[PDB]
Amino acid sequence: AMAKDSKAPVVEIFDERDGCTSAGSTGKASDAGEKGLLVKVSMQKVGYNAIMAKSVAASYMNA
Amino acid sequence: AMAKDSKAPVVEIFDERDGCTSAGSTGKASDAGEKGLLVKVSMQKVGYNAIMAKSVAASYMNA
Amino acid sequence: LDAFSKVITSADGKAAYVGGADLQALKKFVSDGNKRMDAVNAIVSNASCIVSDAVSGMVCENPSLIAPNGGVYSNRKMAACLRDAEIILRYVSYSLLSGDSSVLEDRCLNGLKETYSSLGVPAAGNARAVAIMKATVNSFINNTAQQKKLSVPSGDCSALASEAGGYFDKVTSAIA
Amino acid sequence: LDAFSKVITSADGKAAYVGGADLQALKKFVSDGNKRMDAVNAIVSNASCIVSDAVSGMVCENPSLIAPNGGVYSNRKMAACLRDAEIILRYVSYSLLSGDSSVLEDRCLNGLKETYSSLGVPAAGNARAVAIMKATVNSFINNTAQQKKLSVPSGDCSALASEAGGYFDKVTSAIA
Ligand SMILES: */C=C\C1=C(C)C(=O)N/C1=C\c1[nH]c(/C=C2\N=C(C[C@H]3NC(=O)C(C(*)=C)=C3C)C(C)=C2CCC(=O)O)c(CCC(=O)O)c1C
Ligand SMILES: */C=C\C1=C(C)C(=O)N/C1=C\c1[nH]c(/C=C2\N=C(C[C@H]3NC(=O)C(C(*)=C)=C3C)C(C)=C2CCC(=O)O)c(CCC(=O)O)c1C
Ligand SMILES: *[C@@H](C)[C@H]1/C(=C/c2[nH]c(/C=C3N=C(/C=C4\NC(=O)C(CC)=C4C)C(C)=C\3CCC(=O)O)c(CCC(=O)O)c2C)NC(=O)[C@@H]1C
Ligand SMILES: *[C@@H](C)[C@H]1/C(=C/c2[nH]c(/C=C3N=C(/C=C4\NC(=O)C(CC)=C4C)C(C)=C\3CCC(=O)O)c(CCC(=O)O)c2C)NC(=O)[C@@H]1C
Ligand SMILES: *[C@@H](C)[C@H]1/C(=C/c2[nH]c(/C=C3N=C(/C=C4\NC(=O)C(CC)=C4C)C(C)=C\3CCC(=O)O)c(CCC(=O)O)c2C)NC(=O)[C@@H]1C
Ligand SMILES: *[C@@H](C)[C@H]1/C(=C/c2[nH]c(/C=C3N=C(/C=C4\NC(=O)C(CC)=C4C)C(C)=C\3CCC(=O)O)c(CCC(=O)O)c2C)NC(=O)[C@@H]1C
Ligand SMILES: *[C@H](C)[C@H]1/C(=C/c2[nH]c(/C=C3N=C(/C=C4\NC(=O)C(CC)=C4C)C(C)=C\3CCC(=O)O)c(CCC(=O)O)c2C)NC(=O)[C@@H]1C
Ligand SMILES: *[C@H](C)[C@H]1/C(=C/c2[nH]c(/C=C3N=C(/C=C4\NC(=O)C(CC)=C4C)C(C)=C\3CCC(=O)O)c(CCC(=O)O)c2C)NC(=O)[C@@H]1C
Repeated sequence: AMAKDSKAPVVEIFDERDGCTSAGSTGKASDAGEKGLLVKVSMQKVGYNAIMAKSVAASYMNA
Repeated sequence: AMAKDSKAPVVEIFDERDGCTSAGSTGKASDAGEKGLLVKVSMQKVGYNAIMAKSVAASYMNA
Repeated sequence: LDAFSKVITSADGKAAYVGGADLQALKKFVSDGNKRMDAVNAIVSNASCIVSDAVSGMVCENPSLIAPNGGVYSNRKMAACLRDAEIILRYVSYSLLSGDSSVLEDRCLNGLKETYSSLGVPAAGNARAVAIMKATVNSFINNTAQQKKLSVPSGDCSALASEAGGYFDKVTSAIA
Repeated sequence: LDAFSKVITSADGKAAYVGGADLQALKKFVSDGNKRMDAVNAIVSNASCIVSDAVSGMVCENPSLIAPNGGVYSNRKMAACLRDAEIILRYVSYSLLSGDSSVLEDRCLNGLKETYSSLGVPAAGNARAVAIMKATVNSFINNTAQQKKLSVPSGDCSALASEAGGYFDKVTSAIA
């Protein structure tokens, strides 16, 4: 059966081949043969977004 | 002289008068006389946003 | 494949980081391995756009959903709907990353029709939101959206766009 | 405004939460207290929209900025510019919350012209990004933007809108 924890796989694609790096750019995995490239996946709870909920309610008729 | 830490005051406005609350809706301050209303202010580092930087470079000609 | 299975089963927020030889192997065993990374990015980097536009279009085509006691009347129900749209969108993105829909079907879809039935979540609006996400994802994968663009080497991603559309079709069938 | 000055001076991520009697007092101490809360929300709840549209407009009006050796050439420089635009916008939003510009002037603007001059950050592009943010914020405070709307009690906010524009003018004057 489906989960009930409001969690979904958060996929993040990294392409730093232009050379711009930050602390998170090293140490997370080997880069051998795929310099600058990484796929990150983690399970995160998807929270309510009051600001977006209010915005849709007020703005939905504007494409 | 100006700071150099890339930090800015993050102002958050809360209006939960419709009755929908969450863990963060209590114990942050007394609500005496201003039920469901709160202003929050903190200093936070404004980080680089690679996704938005790439989006603007590719999309800036589209209003 | 075991790296993702570990962090998905634990569901504790620990991340799998796939680079180097692990990444070369990931792409080797799926079709269009590099283009698939771009297609996945085209979805996840636009998640908030996709979700807000789909739920907004669902309501503007059927404003009864936001009338009093409607499906998304009040901020709490609207927020839960936007949350659901993103939950679905992200399981589709993971399906496109992995090349199969098993986690989407097992963790997200299995029993979802019954859950929505009991809650009174209207399946017509639900299907329409999914259909708009499907069409929006299609444009982004093909880089044919009106405003937001993705810069990638020129070529044809029709196959990945069809595969993504098929994962959305699995959602539509589960939503009934 | 001593609670705000505390966490601004400390600049450590500590938050000031203002509710109840403190919030009633804050709203009477500033002018147009309740409208000012709405005007501030019109800025901060649209921060990403405001910043992305202003920097995009700066570039679409001068694409040399994104050519090699231009002010926002490469993702690194474009990202630093988007960062600065949000920094500036957020100090403007805090000025509108508090009803004065002291923190904006002292912590954000003092010496900023010399910083940009030493780096060669182009003043014309910078001024235009600020100008577009000013115009965008003006529409959001007055709820006259074409797509994103704010639902608030009907009334006039032109005093707050003028004040916000004045804070942008101090930015424009500072970066010359
Ligand atoms: C974040 C939004 C988008 C940006 C930025 C961008 O460049 N493209 C964006 C979205 C996008 N939308 C669609 C397709 C549809 N959006 C719909 C909702 C919209 N239409 C309405 O009538 C209302 C209510 C007034 C809305 C909020 C609808 C209905 C569609 C069509 C769905 C369908 O075909 O059945 C796309 C895909 C098409 C395109 O490339 O323009 C994108 C990319
Ligand atoms: C997040 C964006 C917005 C939503 C959603 C919305 O409802 N309004 C939004 C933005 C907004 N922009 C402006 C004004 C300007 N935007 C500009 C940039 C745009 N124009 C271009 O020529 C290009 C490049 C092709 C762009 C990316 C510009 C130049 C302006 C005008 C600035 C000026 O007046 O000097 C506003 C304010 C006007 C309005 O309400 O429409 C908003 C609200
Ligand atoms: C219901 C699910 C709706 C919703 C709520 C929601 N609120 C927050 C976060 C915060 N809410 C407040 C508000 C208050 N805190 C107080 O102490 C008081 C009284 C004085 C109020 C009015 C605050 C301060 C926060 C932030 C908490 C913090 O900074 O630590 C969230 C986010 C999660 C959380 O609980 O922190 C959510 C989801 N959101 C919706 O979309 C529904 C419409
Ligand atoms: C330069 C300022 C540009 C920029 C960089 C930037 N990157 C991140 C975050 C991450 N980058 C990676 C990429 C890798 N990590 C690795 O080990 C490898 C080699 C195999 C790669 C390719 C990852 C995984 C992250 C996320 C880190 C995490 O999961 O914790 C950031 C965010 C801040 C940070 O340092 O984590 C930034 C700012 N961003 C820009 O806008 C510039 C274009
Ligand atoms: C449909 C999605 C669109 C499209 C894509 C397209 N991409 C390529 C080539 C490459 N894409 C990447 C991207 C990545 N590889 C990674 O490992 C990661 C991180 C996880 C990313 C982001 C790479 C490396 C390539 C190879 C070429 C290069 O080095 O840049 C192509 C070219 C064909 C191919 O299969 O290589 C195409 C066509 N193009 C479009 O026009 C669509 C909108
Ligand atoms: C210009 C910004 C626009 C506008 C604003 C406007 N607002 C009100 C009235 C109120 N606004 C609030 C909002 C808050 N108070 C808080 O403490 C918080 C959290 C920090 C918020 C979000 C409140 C409480 C009121 C009072 C009425 C009510 O209870 O709802 C008015 C009415 C006049 C007045 O001064 O009260 C106006 C005009 N209206 C527009 O049309 C502009 C686009
Ligand atoms: C949005 C297009 C539509 C909509 C959505 C809506 N959904 C709910 C409530 C729930 N949604 C789920 C879905 C999941 N939970 C999970 O953990 C997962 C997988 C990881 C999924 C897919 C569940 C379980 C619920 C019930 C529990 C909960 O509220 O979180 C609501 C709230 C319904 C209510 O009346 O309380 C809404 C509004 N509603 C629409 O009208 C759209 C068609
Ligand atoms: C965007 C509209 C324009 C632009 C911006 C840009 N800025 C920098 C570099 C810096 N910006 C600042 C500004 C601040 N730092 C702070 O801490 C604060 C207050 C809290 C402010 C206002 C500083 C100090 C720098 C230098 C240090 C740093 O980079 O962080 C750059 C990078 C310049 C370079 O050549 O490396 C850019 C690109 N550039 C444009 O072209 C637009 C007009």
